Amino acid sequence: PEMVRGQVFDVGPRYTNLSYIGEGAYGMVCSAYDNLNKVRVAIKKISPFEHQTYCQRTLREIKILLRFRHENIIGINDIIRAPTIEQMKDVYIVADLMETDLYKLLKTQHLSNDHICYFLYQILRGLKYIHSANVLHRDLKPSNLLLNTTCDLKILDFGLARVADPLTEYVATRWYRAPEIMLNSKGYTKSIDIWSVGCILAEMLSNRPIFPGKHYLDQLNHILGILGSPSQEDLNCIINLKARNYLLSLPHKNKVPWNRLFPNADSKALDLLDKMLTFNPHKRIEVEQALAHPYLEQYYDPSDEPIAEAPFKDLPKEKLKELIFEETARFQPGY
Ligand SMILES: Cc1ccc(NC(=O)c2cccc(C(F)(F)F)c2)cc1-c1ccc2nc(NC3CC3)ncc2c1
Repeated sequence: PEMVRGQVFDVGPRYTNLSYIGEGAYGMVCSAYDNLNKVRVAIKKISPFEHQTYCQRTLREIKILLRFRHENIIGINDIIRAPTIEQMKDVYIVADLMETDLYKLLKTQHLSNDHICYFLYQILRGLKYIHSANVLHRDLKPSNLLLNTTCDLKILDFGLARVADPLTEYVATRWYRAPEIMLNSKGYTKSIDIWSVGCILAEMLSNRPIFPGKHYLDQLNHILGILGSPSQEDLNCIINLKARNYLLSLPHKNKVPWNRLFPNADSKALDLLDKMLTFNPHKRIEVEQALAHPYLEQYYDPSDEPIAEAPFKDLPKEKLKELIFEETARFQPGY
């Protein structure tokens, strides 16, 4: 009965008063009220079952969210789906509503060094847990960082974005992607997530994304314009030879030091930024090393930076539906 921008949300009576937040390739997110627990929530409706890849992404989302519990990662409240597998065509994942996000905050505010520092700390604390579980986030960016009024930050994965027709918040954007993704089909690592954080830190230090551009080649040109042309050593770390020939073909660009781009930035912040935005993924700083960096010394406390107790280590969509039915069973009434 409640319908929001053409999507029915079969979610009452417990949850009511829906309001649109955004949509993606196969689902939609609204705010809503929880009457059982008397709290504002967010609810992600997804309809993945006709397509194999959406089913894979959905199973992965569910398994991760069941296992994960961390103060800097969005947490699951409930999963609503039909009592019968044949009847189940939509799944709704419920989590607590956060007031705002970094993407919105960056539009209205130049952030102080103190705020940058605390936000970066929480990003890294949350990411330490994700990475300790041997999970890759793969799409860190400001729209995927929730905030509230007291500067608490929570990592999100909003999910696969809507077709972009060749400016708004939930589009797929490439600005935070590591160069090895641009340059290679997947041999991807934790390191890509650290590059993304580097890009987010650079953006906090300024008023704009550091590596924009319409195509990969425009971005790579911006990247090379700041980092300088790759050393021979860096060229050798590029595994796809077609891509390595191409960088090899470009004019030499000199390195622009970070303190020339951000003349007013904290020098410790810039030292950490440099270590995150390193072209060679093997030399890129790892999440635990980043937490221990002098920039974060006000907050660093490994005894209070949890690791996951339960690390992770082909299928037809119909089979993936079964698996999804099983994983959601715990939230059914009769359990
Ligand atoms: C409702 C909901 C359900 C599921 C998810 N899923 C995840 O965040 C997710 C999925 C896969 C992996 C991971 C992660 F990060 F690796 F742990 C997270 C997010 C949400 C979600 C989406 C948007 C939200 N927006 C807000 N606030 C609006 C920005 C103002 N608050 C809570 C939200 C919560």
